[PDB]
Amino acid sequence: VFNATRFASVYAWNRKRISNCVADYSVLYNSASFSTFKCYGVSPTKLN
Amino acid sequence: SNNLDSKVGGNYNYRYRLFRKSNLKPFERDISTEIYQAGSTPCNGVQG
Repeated sequence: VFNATRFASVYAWNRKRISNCVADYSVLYNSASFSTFKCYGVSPTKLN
Repeated sequence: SNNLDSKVGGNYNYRYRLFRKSNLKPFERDISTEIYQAGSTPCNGVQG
């Protein structure tokens, strides 16, 4: 998602509804593929 | 006691533990001030 080639414009900012699957945010947090990562109200470990 | 204990803007003689990493057992007094860590960011014994 954040590594995708192109994004929608800000005024046009796109919201993709995703549901019914499994995802691991602890690897994405430890992947070091991001410049800035911050959570509000839910820790990245609690997400899994 | 609001007519008594309440002092100006605040009373600092009464303090409480707002956050804790685990649950405190009954009839136990824990004065540990150790910084509470909500997320995965290491606290290193300081706020952040």
